[PDB]
Amino acid sequence: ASRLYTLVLVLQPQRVLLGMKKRGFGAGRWNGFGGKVQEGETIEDGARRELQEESGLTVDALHKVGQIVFEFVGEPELMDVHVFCTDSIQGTPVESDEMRPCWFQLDQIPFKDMWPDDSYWFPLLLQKKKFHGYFKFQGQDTILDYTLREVDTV
Ligand SMILES: CNc1cc(N2CCOCC2)nc(N)n1
Repeated sequence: ASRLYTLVLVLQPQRVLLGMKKRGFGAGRWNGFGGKVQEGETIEDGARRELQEESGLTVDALHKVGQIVFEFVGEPELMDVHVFCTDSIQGTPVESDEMRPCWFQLDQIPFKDMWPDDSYWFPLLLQKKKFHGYFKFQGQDTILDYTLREVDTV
């Protein structure tokens, strides 16, 4: 049993866009933009929708860069997160009720205030490598097990 999620990182040559989640799941942490995939939309449609809802941004093209599966102890559904990246965006990021966006220089990524798994796979993202990851969480702070490998096809 799994549920589809999206995560979108706007990565430009010297900077990456992150949003500070202000309520709900993962509140109080920086992350890319995204969320649940709905019935009746493709995964990529969902990524675009969440990007627009959370930042006002639209994009020309989204590129598949990763897939990460999360298990939370005691929770029946696995989280199947499809991770996308893009360089060219359309518009200027604006704050939503969900997210407060900011640009970060690539050597100033706030890992201590991000999901812990990001510390493991974000470098691969910045190095433009495609990846498959798995992280087992107890609660929201503790990684119990994980696997991470580069792949050819996401
Ligand atoms: C559990 N560690 C997570 C979860 C997550 N999510 C973003 C998309 O919605 C599903 C949860 N994003 C990151 N970077 N790490």
